[PDB]
Amino acid sequence: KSAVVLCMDVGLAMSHSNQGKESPFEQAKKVMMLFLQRQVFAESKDEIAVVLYGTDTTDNALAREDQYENISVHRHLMLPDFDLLEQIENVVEPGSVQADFLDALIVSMDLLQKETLGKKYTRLHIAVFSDLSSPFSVDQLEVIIANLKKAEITLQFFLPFSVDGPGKGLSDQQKEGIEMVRKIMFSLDGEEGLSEVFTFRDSLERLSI
Amino acid sequence: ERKRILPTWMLA
Repeated sequence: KSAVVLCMDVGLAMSHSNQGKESPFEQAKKVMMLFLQRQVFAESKDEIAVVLYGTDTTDNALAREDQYENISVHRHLMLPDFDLLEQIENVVEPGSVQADFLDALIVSMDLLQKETLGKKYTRLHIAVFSDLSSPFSVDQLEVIIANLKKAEITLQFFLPFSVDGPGKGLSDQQKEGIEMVRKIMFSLDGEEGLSEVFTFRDSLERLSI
Repeated sequence: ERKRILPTWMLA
């Protein structure tokens, strides 16, 4: 069994619908639902948590005055079920704020650290879905990376656009986020780590690998 | 830069 956190950006920018028929929020929710359905129908023993960032309310163990705001643990590290499918389909809505993705990463890491205690997993995994529109702080990022390595956590980033035809009108903040993702993945896995950065279009199959 | 406070286990 593996332990997976789906770390999903639900911030306001994700709701903007200007590519195809679905906004990035709708696309990411669909992938999440299809993945969870696959896991349920297959009777997989993997445990799957869901952390949302950009939520209007805050609900996580690290939250305090000005810390880890607008990040919510929607599902703890457990086998998935149909209640979760129903819960995600009808509850998970776009947020009206933005949040710091490295705060969300830390919340996800803390969730794994606590809830895998004393148990054996084949891998620990965090999959981030985001358009990288939100600002973030790099404070103590070197410690985040050190702890990702120590815990042997694998990281995947999924974006609603390619980062390799016409340019796609990415903001400076999105370009900064892309570069930071590249810095993190290179820090974890060198050149091979940069290959762990994917599109929403490819995300469902890359999760199942 | 905005300072964050990491959980104690990360600072071990």
